[PDB]
Amino acid sequence: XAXVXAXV
Amino acid sequence: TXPGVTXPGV
DNA sequence: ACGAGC
DNA sequence: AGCGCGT
Ligand SMILES: *C(=O)c1cnc2ccccc2n1
Ligand SMILES: *C(=O)c1cnc2ccccc2n1
Ligand SMILES: [Cl-]
Ligand SMILES: [Mg+2]
Repeated sequence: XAXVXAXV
Repeated sequence: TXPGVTXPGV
């Protein structure tokens, strides 16, 4: 859930 | 949600 | 370097 | 109760 690189 | 931003639900 | 969403 | 990742 975090979008630091995927934001899923 | 999603699993995925499961379902809603399951 | 990071946890979101009925 | 129920789970996914890439720059
Ligand atoms: C969002 O909180 C989140 C948490 N853990 C994960 C593990 C693997 C892929 C995606 C994920 N997303
Ligand atoms: C994005 O592609 C990505 C990949 N690896 C990570 C590791 C730790 C924190 C954030 C990250 N983001
Ligand atoms: Cl599933
Ligand atoms: Mg499953």
